[PDB]
Amino acid sequence: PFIETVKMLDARIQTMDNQADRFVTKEKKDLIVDSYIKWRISDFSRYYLATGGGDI
Amino acid sequence: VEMNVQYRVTNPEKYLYSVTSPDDSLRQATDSALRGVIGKYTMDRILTEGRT
Repeated sequence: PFIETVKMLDARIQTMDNQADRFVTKEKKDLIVDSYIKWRISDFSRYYLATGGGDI
Repeated sequence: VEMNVQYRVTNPEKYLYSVTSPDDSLRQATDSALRGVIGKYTMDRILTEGRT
């Protein structure tokens, strides 16, 4: 009764990227890189309290 | 040369009832560590391979 809070721990969002990051070759040459990361929640139990809060 | 650090607390009671004023100790030892690393290497090498 008293208070209803269940924040749904979504299992849908898999979109994360790095806007612009720098790296280095062996040949002492600069080369900017960009990539995107895709990831799915797998086992929920450890995942929660593996972060304490579901805040992405 | 300049850098930046990211830090995280695990055991709160050591964060409280130990050396006081945390950011003071953190920053004011990081400077010494940065001197320790930067010292031994030559000017050109610091110019070129600063990131690895």
